Amino acid sequence: ADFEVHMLNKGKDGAMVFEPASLKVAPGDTVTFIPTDKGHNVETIKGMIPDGAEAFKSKINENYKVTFTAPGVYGVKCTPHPFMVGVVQVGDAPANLEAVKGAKNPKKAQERLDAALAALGN
Ligand SMILES: [Cl-]
Ligand SMILES: [Cu+2]
Repeated sequence: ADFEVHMLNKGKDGAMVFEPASLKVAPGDTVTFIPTDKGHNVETIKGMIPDGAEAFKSKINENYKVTFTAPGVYGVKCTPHPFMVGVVQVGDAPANLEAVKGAKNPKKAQERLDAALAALGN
């Protein structure tokens, strides 16, 4: 299955959001990150992807597709926008949950990450 996440200047959260900010997928599913507004990209957060996964970064304004196979959670962010974060989960029972939760990010970023994990049933 293929999923799309859009990058928007405004959400129910406030400024700068991935929509949806959380997605649970099966191994081998894909997500394409699609800027709706200009000035956004996507990249994995340092330390916040599973063993077996590779890091990634898109260019500003680029449509960017990623295939997720390694099981676990994947914290993603948008470079120019500090609060703009999201979580992709592959499978149930992710093993690197504490890598996202135990992080010490700006409050707003951390609450968005924590909310994403909780919405994923963790
Ligand atoms: Cl593009
Ligand atoms: Cu952004």
